[PDB]
Amino acid sequence: QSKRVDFCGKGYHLMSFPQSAPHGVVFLHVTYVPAQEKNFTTAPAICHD
Amino acid sequence: QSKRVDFCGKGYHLMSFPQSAPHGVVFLHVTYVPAQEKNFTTAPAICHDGKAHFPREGVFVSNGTHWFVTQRNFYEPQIITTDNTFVSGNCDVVIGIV
Amino acid sequence: YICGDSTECSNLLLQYGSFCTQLKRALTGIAVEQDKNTQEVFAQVKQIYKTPPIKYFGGFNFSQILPDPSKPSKRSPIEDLLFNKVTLADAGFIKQRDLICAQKFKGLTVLPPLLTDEMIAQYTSALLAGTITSGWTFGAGPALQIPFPMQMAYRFNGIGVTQNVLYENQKLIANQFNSAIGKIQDS
Amino acid sequence: PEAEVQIDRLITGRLQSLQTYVTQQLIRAAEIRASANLAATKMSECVLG
Amino acid sequence: IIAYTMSLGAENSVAYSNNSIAIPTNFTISVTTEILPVSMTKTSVDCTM
Repeated sequence: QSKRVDFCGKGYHLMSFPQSAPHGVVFLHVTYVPAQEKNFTTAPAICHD
Repeated sequence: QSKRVDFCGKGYHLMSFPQSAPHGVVFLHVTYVPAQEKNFTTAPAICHDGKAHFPREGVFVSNGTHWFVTQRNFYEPQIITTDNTFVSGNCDVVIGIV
Repeated sequence: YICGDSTECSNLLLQYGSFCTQLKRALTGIAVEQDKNTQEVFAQVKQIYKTPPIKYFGGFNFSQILPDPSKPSKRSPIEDLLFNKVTLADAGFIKQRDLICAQKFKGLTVLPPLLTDEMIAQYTSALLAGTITSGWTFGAGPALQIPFPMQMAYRFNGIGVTQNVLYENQKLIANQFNSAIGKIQDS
Repeated sequence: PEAEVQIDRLITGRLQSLQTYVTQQLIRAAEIRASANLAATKMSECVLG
Repeated sequence: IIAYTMSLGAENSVAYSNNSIAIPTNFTISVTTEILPVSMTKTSVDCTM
């Protein structure tokens, strides 16, 4: 599994499957694509006591 | 953010900024460079009462009197707790345990 | 190469003119490119690092990859073995029955490289001293010393293996490493 | 008038030979440059890290 | 104009021992440039002209 961005397809890479082709190879890059985001209010730290 | 060494500039890579150029591209590689290091006495493990203690994320260092856990790329000493360390084995098998 | 250099044959190469200069430019570019290739591969450090005079690294024996000071080449046993297994045919020297390098008399000369074998060996020695005494820290800033078992315990965490696996089997891992380095010369 | 055309034949032979040699040297220099870029990448990513 | 054997680099001996580690207390955010070619000038040649 590769952490290289867009080396193994667009998105967060999970798996890849080779397939034989005439004079070449075809990869089926299984990537994790985020979807349906929602806005939230964030903070760098929480002050308790 | 690339973990490949010297692929995105010298140092620990943080960001890069492309710039347009005639017949080319110019990258501005923002890297993290450590500086102002100090010598510390280290140990692979801490022997408390027969158990061997190893750091979860950091490193055991000493200032000469007391031992601390600090993170690996920045000096930030912390008290050696069971939250910072994990227990594996006993004290008889680790070479250099203190 | 074209004319016998004892003749007016060279007065007809002016009829073609810009062709020999184009080869001399192209071969000069190839030569500078080869020197650039050697410089990019081996000059990865700006400082020449040295090993400590006590070569004890927690049971890991690096004597077959560190340079041997008892030999004038200042190379490792593996490097001294590698230069002996390549039947080298360069002629990058001034020294003048005949061998294959009698092709110099037809105008075919060999330029010596910018970095000699000793300087490439010193770059390799600096890289080895850095990666033994400092881990990956010398390649991303200043060299930060670390015990080599502690370095290997950092390197076990990079492959998903906890630190106590190394320290409880340090003698075994050192023996496996020393056996595996010794099989490189045999292979 | 006849030695000129004979040597012009020979000189064009040597011109073609030298151009062929420099074309193969440029192709092999591109191959060695690719191998040296791979070697420098392996040095930086295997030795320095 | 002088001629000299090239200085291969600075000389540095790392203070190695079996129980000493060096950890930085500060840092430096460094920005460096990398100029790298992408395209070249597209030329078209007329045969008979």
